[PDB]
Amino acid sequence: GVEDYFTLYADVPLNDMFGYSTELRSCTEGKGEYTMEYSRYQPCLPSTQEDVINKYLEATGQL
Amino acid sequence: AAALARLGLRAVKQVRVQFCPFEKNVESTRTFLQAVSSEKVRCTNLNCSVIADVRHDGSEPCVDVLFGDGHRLIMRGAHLTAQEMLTAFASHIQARG
Amino acid sequence: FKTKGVLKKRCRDCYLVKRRGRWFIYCKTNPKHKQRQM
Amino acid sequence: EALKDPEVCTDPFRLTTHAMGVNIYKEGQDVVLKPDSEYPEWLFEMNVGPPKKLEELDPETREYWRLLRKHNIWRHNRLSKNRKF
Amino acid sequence: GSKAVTRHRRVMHFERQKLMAVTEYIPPKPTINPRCLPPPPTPPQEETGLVRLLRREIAAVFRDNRMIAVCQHVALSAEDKLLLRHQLRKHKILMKIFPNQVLKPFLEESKYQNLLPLFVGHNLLLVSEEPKVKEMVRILKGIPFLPLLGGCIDDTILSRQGFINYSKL
Amino acid sequence: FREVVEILDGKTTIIEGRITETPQESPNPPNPTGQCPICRWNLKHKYNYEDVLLLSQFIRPHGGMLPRRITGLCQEEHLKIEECVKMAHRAGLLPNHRPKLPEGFVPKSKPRLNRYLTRWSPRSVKPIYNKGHRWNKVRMPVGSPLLKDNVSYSGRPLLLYH
Amino acid sequence: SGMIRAIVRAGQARPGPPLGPILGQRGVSINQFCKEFNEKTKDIKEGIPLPTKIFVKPDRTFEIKIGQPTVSYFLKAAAGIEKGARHTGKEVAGLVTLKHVYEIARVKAQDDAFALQDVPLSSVVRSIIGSARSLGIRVVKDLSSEELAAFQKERALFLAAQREADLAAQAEAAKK
Amino acid sequence: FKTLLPVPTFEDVAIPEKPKLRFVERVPLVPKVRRERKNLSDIRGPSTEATEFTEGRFAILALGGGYLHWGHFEMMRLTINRSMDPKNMFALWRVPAPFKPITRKGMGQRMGGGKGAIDHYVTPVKAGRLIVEMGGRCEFKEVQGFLDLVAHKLPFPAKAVSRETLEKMRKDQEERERNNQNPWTFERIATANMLGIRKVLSPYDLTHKGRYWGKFYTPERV
Amino acid sequence: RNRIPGRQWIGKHRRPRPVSAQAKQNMIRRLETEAENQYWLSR
RNA sequence: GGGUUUACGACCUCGAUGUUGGAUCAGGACACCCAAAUGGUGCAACCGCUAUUAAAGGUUCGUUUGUUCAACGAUUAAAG
Ligand SMILES: [Mg+2]
Ligand SMILES: [Mg+2]
Ligand SMILES: [Mg+2]
Ligand SMILES: [Mg+2]
Ligand SMILES: [Mg+2]
Ligand SMILES: [Mg+2]
Ligand SMILES: [Mg+2]
Ligand SMILES: [Mg+2]
Ligand SMILES: [Mg+2]
Ligand SMILES: [Mg+2]
Ligand SMILES: [Mg+2]
Ligand SMILES: [Mg+2]
Ligand SMILES: [Mg+2]
Ligand SMILES: [Mg+2]
Ligand SMILES: [Mg+2]
Ligand SMILES: [Zn+2]
Ligand SMILES: [Zn+2]
Repeated sequence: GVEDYFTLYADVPLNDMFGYSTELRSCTEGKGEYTMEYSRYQPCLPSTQEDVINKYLEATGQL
Repeated sequence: AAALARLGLRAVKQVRVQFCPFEKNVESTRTFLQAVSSEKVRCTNLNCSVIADVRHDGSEPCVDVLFGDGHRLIMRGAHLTAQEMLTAFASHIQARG
Repeated sequence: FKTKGVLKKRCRDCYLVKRRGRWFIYCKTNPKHKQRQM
Repeated sequence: EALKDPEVCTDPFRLTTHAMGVNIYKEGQDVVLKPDSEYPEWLFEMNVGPPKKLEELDPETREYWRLLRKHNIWRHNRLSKNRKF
Repeated sequence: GSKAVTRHRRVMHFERQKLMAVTEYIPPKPTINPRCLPPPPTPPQEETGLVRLLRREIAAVFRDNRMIAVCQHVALSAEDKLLLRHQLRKHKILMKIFPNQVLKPFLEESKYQNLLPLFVGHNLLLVSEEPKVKEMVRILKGIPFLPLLGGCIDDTILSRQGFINYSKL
Repeated sequence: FREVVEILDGKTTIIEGRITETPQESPNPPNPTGQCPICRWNLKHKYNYEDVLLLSQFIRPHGGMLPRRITGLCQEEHLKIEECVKMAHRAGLLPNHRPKLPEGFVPKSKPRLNRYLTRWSPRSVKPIYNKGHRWNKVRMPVGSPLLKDNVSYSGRPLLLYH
Repeated sequence: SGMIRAIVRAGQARPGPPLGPILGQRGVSINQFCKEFNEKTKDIKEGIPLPTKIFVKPDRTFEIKIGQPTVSYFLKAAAGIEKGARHTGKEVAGLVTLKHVYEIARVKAQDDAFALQDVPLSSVVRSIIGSARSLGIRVVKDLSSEELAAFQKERALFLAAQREADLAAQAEAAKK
Repeated sequence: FKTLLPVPTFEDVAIPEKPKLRFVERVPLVPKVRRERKNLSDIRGPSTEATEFTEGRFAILALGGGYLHWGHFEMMRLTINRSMDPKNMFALWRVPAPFKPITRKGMGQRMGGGKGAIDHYVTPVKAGRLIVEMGGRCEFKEVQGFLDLVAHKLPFPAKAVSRETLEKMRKDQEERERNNQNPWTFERIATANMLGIRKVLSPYDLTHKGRYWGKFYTPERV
Repeated sequence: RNRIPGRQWIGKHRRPRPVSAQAKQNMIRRLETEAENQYWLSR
């Protein structure tokens, strides 16, 4: 932050950053803006891992 | 004290409690003074002047509130309860001011 | 209001009052603590 | 935004020689250790170990009742751990 | 036909119901209710170490020092209380607070029975050696709503006017 | 008795307290060693909702009850007397123990239905539409169960649910 | 508006949280406060932390009251350690002598607390001893010639083993 | 002003190793292959075993009869382990693992054909038996507060009692049964066969004294 | 509306008919008579 | 606690109690789909999700299928 304007850094997965400009502006009354860039990889959480595995299975048809 | 602090006493100029501590009917007035001179009542408005007149032969404890509406509430408390005096003072302050 | 069999105060500002023959846990700060004894 | 970098320049010696953290201002002037002929006796006449006990204090002084009030607060806190409000 | 052990309470025969109703418990009821009957004699409460310490301290205070001023304990901020404590210890005068439950009986048993109308509400005992009321009233004048109730100057009970006169003397 | 009076004379409010003479207890009680008022005047298990001469001794002029710490009754007698005063107020006794509303006394409403021994409040009880059969019958409560210890000269118990 | 307590570094008064948003919501600017704090503590060694009380008035004005530094900092300096001990009571962080404790008490007596309280140095020394007990620093009667270094070597070895064990536990939690 | 009372200090109590409740198996290590009859006498009547305290100071008392299975065991174990303090409190079982086999038949089966198949195991519990016993350097208020939940979730009615409360309730029952006013008692009438009441009574009523009816227990019935 | 399932005084669910003070008094009288009988059958 | 599904029992009928779906007419319960009055929401608004009270009145037309159901098309304040 500098003055009446805080700058918060975070490490958020790309799968959870979809549609964030419509939520940040909604909670900041259109005054909050964000920038993001790819940083690194890490083991995905079991919930989203199961989700993408089930998506792959439904894509290849057989369970 | 809390009922007065939640009332916004900013509209009061002077409160003077004149009593004689060597009597038998000054308990209610002493507790009224301690309630109207609490820390919260002090900090909710600093322009107010709270005076505690102590006499020995007055024998009639009383309170006088002059507030900036040009209003003067005078209560000669010899038998009234502290709770009744507190409620009367609070209702009058919230009615005028 | 939530109709329950057992009422309990969920905070220190809930008050229990008997009205219309029933018991009511009313809350002014957290209105979601409104409980009605069936 | 951290602590002072100066911390035990010569730890085997300087710390025994005197205390360096007492000097706060930027002008470095460390105070002498003031050998044992300077400080009064009350400095050494105090407990520098574990505290006393309620079964060791006598029930005619004030520190006994102070520790008893502390224990009463502790017991009340232990009992009021099931606050459902 | 149900088993001997069920879950529906197994409603009994009418003869067994009558037997239960007849063999129901009856509590003993005295002739006169003992609640507001003439109560039993007084179970004399025994004194404890805390009240013994308080009595001894109050006795030592009333015996040792000379100026014993009684003031109304006003509810102020603790920072201002510490400031007044500093200003008091500057002139080497201390303030004490004792429970009424242990101060009133001691006062009415001692020779200070004339201070009873002073010790009902909140209390502050201004205790000092070498009574010097000039600086005391000087530092109490700065706070307007802290009223001097009264006290004693060398076994002489005085009011606020008496204290002011002794200071001007 | 103490009364609070207010005087308004040119934006100056004077609140005063005036003490007037109050009647005292009768000099000769039948049981002086009793700690309780009722239980020492021998009125225990004797009064009812009809005994207004006893129920009106300790109530406020607006029909409210008086605190037990001020009156002195034992807890059970205090609860009994509270319920009896409620039942009398609902039955219509003590008609002068109500607040005077000159603006509300003019708009008359439906005539008051006569009742007595009313346990609940008339604005809180719902009508029993099912009424039950003989084995499971929805009985209507009459009177209070706190008055079940009163003296029964006939010997029959009081039907509290009918 | 009210009083705000803050433990701020001597010359490192940044205009960001955890002090920016508070003063901004109160109404007072942040750059003015940082400037005033830096000019008031420029004579202090930059880096050491000290508590201060900011009284914000309803007219968006502020006054600053700076006191003596932190007792934890005083003890860490007098002991020669950078960070305190994790498991207080089971492990020893440093070694401070009653002489150093008395010096810390003498330097700290001139603060708001022990100024409002007319109290001799004995109670301040007791408070310093309690704070050292909480930090995990032992207070020996008279022991500092070389055994301070003899214990410092063991403490450094213990800290190295502790760092290696912490890295091993982190790696285990990562591969699990 | 209020007097300063001393606090209870526990130093003689020793917290043993593994203070938490041990895991109970759903099926015993050796399963009972032979199917047994459902004797309801292990629920009927008062409890003769596990009626007194062994080493703890608080316990869960069962005011009725019933069956405890693996679901109840897991509920009790999880709740007590997550709500207890392992540094100052310890808990132990007083009922064995589920050992009595319970047979079940599939849906749509007519009556007859033989015995069913063993579905699960249970633990019979009589009225007045302790289920979980706890001790340590803790008071009773917190233990009772966190044990009332388990006592309620148990099938049979249950209470969170201690040594003092148990002795108090037993002495109160004795006082009631000794100062009872009416001369006619269930025990007297059943033992003397007055009015020929044995025709409607049961041979176990001579010992139950009208306080036990099937699996239920009325503690206010003298 | 309030039906009794099955027969009135046979099944698992019967009629909840209560015991009256008359029946209580009758049983107490019979018990007194039997107590006098077992007294006269004592010696 | 209810007695809507399947089962269990075999108590009334085998000198007959005619058995699914539809057409016509519907009676009733409320555990309310709509319409009405409200409480709570992680209720900003439009839409929502729950809970309380209320049963005087409504609760569509078609393709396939004998179908009750089910899928689909177009609507409705709703298609209980
Ligand atoms: Mg102390
Ligand atoms: Mg049978
Ligand atoms: Mg249960
Ligand atoms: Mg039938
Ligand atoms: Mg039946
Ligand atoms: Mg049917
Ligand atoms: Mg069946
Ligand atoms: Mg048949
Ligand atoms: Mg058959
Ligand atoms: Mg047929
Ligand atoms: Mg025929
Ligand atoms: Mg119809
Ligand atoms: Mg409904
Ligand atoms: Mg609607
Ligand atoms: Mg309809
Ligand atoms: Zn609430
Ligand atoms: Zn009484």
